[PDB]
Amino acid sequence: MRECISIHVGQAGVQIGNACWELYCLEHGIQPDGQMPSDKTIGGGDDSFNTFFSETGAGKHVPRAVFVDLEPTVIDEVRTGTYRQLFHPEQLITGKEDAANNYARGHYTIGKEIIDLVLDRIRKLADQCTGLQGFLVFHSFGGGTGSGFTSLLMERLSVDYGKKSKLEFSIYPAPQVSTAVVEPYNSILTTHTTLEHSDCAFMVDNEAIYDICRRNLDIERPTYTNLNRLISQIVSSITASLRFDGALNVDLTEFQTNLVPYPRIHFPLATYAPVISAEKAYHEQLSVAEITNACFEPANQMVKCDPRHGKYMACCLLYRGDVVPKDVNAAIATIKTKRSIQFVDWCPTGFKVGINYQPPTVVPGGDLAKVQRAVCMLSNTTAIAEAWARLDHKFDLMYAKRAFVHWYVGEGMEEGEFSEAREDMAALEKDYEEVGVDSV
Amino acid sequence: MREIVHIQAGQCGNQIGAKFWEVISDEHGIDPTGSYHGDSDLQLERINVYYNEATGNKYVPRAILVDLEPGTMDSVRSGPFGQIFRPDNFVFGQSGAGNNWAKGHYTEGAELVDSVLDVVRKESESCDCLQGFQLTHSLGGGTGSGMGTLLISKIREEYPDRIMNTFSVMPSPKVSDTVVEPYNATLSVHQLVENTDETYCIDNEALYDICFRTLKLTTPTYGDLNHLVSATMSGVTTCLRFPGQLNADLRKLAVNMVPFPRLHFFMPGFAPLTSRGSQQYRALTVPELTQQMFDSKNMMAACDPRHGRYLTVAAIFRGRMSMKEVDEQMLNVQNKNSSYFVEWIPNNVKTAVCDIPPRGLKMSATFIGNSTAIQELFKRISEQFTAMFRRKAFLHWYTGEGMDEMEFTEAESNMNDLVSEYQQYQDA
Ligand SMILES: Nc1nc2c(ncn2[C@@H]2O[C@H](COP(=O)(O)OP(=O)(O)OP(=O)(O)O)[C@@H](O)[C@H]2O)c(=O)[nH]1
Ligand SMILES: Nc1nc2c(ncn2[C@@H]2O[C@H](COP(=O)(O)OP(=O)(O)O)[C@@H](O)[C@H]2O)c(=O)[nH]1
Ligand SMILES: [Ca+2]
Ligand SMILES: [Mg+2]
Ligand SMILES: [Mg+2]
Repeated sequence: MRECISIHVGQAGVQIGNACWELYCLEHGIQPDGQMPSDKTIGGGDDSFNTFFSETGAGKHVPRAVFVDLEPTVIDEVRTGTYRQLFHPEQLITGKEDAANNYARGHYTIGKEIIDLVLDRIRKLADQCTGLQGFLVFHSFGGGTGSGFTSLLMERLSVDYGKKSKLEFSIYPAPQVSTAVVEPYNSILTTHTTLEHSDCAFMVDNEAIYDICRRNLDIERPTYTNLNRLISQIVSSITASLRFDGALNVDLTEFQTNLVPYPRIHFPLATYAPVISAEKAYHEQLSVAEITNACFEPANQMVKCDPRHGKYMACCLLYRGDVVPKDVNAAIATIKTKRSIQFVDWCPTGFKVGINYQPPTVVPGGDLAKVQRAVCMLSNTTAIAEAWARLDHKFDLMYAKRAFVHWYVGEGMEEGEFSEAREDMAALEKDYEEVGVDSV
Repeated sequence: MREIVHIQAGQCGNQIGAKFWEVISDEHGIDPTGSYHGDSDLQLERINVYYNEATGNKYVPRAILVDLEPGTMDSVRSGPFGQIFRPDNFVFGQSGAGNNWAKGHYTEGAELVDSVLDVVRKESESCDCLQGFQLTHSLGGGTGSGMGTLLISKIREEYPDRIMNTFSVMPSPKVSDTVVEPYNATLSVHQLVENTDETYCIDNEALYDICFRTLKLTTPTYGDLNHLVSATMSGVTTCLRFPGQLNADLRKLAVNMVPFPRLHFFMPGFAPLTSRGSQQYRALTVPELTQQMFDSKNMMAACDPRHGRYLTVAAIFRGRMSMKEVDEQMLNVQNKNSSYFVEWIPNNVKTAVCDIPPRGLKMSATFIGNSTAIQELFKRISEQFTAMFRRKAFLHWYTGEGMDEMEFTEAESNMNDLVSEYQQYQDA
């Protein structure tokens, strides 16, 4: 059973949703009409891919997914595009007026108009599940809907589903592709509001992804399409354990046990390899040792920060494709006598390893080479707190002058929600410092 | 007394449990159908200990299979000896225990435990004279560990005059699934100390080392580890299964092995150490069996026997050999090393011989020792527990299921008491 429901919120959530679901379809041999020839059990089944797809009597495999945006134009592209037969119209929800880059509008003014309808559509997906495991929420930090609506939705899901797990894929803002001056405000308000409602959150720094695209894929000026294809590869690696099975497969929930030592310390660093162009992959096979090594190169991280300057509390390696434990252990033993890997004194140092045998797929017309083996490392490092320190600094510069604050107050918010959200962030930065101090 | 009821719980429990039934079934001449196709009468004389007869004449394992997930039990059912188990003895939930002792013991396990006890009762009622129970489980996960020890508590309430024994797999960082294994192990030991009569400590550290250092397998799998477990298990239950004088039932084993009620954690040993598939052609001499079975490198618990003293030892020799040579070699070991056997328990080493060797060997020896060196195993778990527990790390997985920190403090203190109680007798 073990179903997962995906919720894609706002432009970034939705566009990343497109990329992930296209890729999932290719990974499982599901066609744009939902038909999957290799699936012999029509209208149902308890296979691995059923965690992510339900099945209709007519053989259609349907994403367990809701797409929500406060404006209609990004979702209209899903409605008229390649994969439009994949989704029932009721899974794609749009309003008319967006949150205009304002958290208050996404959370209150505009978002309160559509929240009951969204929870009803989510309820309809949940009711089709025999053993619902939980939710994956995709959104930007910076957008009005991605921040304000997501935080409203997470709060309401805590009410309606209790402690049912909620995981986030959160797009952390970068100056190269950002669209609002107020993204630091929106980021702090959403982070403070959702912190108690979320079990695990994978931050994806748009600048780390932009850099990887420029540097590893030789893309002069990466677009959202470039970034999203790469993000989907990383999301796919994380969810692969839920969607496939095999002997050495290790469930995401079991990695989570190792990854979250205290409820607030729930932001793993993802690093992915190999990211390589077709031109450079040709005649050059990357071995297990090469890809595992690339995991400890900071230029390969999804968040810009330096783990060499903090401490590890956990380390997980999720391999996919042509990989055996013998080679993994050899590669790990090499790295241990050669890299800057220091653990806190209160946690053991062994790496946790899972292997899915199904190799990575790429989307037609994309930039990544088809490789035989790939790895996603998920680590829990105190270095992730640097990403908070940067956003908090940006927040403080503007907030000391109350720059743009009238836009939020005009929508019904008080200054006390700002200082309160900021204090929680200071306490979070402090928490990360304290977990890295040696024991008495 | 005859009948033993076997319970296997969780992924590890059910994987070693399936192998056990596979190995002992082949020794008793029972095939996947449940049909006897063997030559000797020694094979059937005490078959009722482990098997029910249902007219056929077919033999059905007195075995209850328990998990909170269906996965590993579907694996068992479509496995080699899968058809032999009574389908009604399969008891499973859907939600799993997430390597969490609190879920196995208090929340998810509580939901499933009554159904298990219905199956236990149904099996217990067909018994002329139930001896008691054996459980196979690990201590590092959530189901075998948390729910397994819940079951033991409830079985003891309903059958307080029966023997309870366990094959308990201890976790190691060398072969590890999660960081919380020391938490789960410490909470389980606390239970085992109070509610079992006899516990075979199967140390995943030791099994790993034997596979790596001795069997020259550079990367051991669970399969390799379980081959050692199923050989040890076949060995320790030989005196229960075949016509024989001493340690012939579960209570007599307890009476000879356990001088003080809390000190009932045994180190098993096996010789010769063999890997899967790859056969050895030269049989061992009785002097070689006897030397190897006592060697630290043949111990299934990573404790140095020279760091403690033996309270009691049971030794089982299997195959056609000279019983006079066995007595002599057994006597030679003790006389040579007498300072390692406590002098205040006279004649604390008992030896049994059985004619039937295990599959693929002409000669074998199994060692069961109650040594005060076992304390090293508990010290190791204690160290791992404290490293985390002093920063309360990972505790939210447990408080979220209703547990308080006090329960951890108590379980730790009781395990430290057990350690120092072993040290008391190592110096007396
Ligand atoms: N990686 C990635 N980031 C995106 C994408 N679209 C927008 N973003 C980032 O998300 C932030 C802007 O928020 P959006 O998601 O566009 O805004 P929204 O949630 O639609 O909110 P409103 O439009 O204000 O109602 C900026 O940091 C963008 O760079 C995308 O397709 N991929
Ligand atoms: N020796 C051995 N240990 C195992 C096996 N499977 C799991 N383990 C160990 O058992 C512990 C995890 O418990 P497991 O039985 O998988 O979890 P459960 O199903 O919740 O009881 C860890 O210490 C693993 O190293 C096995 O087949 N053999
Ligand atoms: Ca199907
Ligand atoms: Mg928008
Ligand atoms: Mg397991």
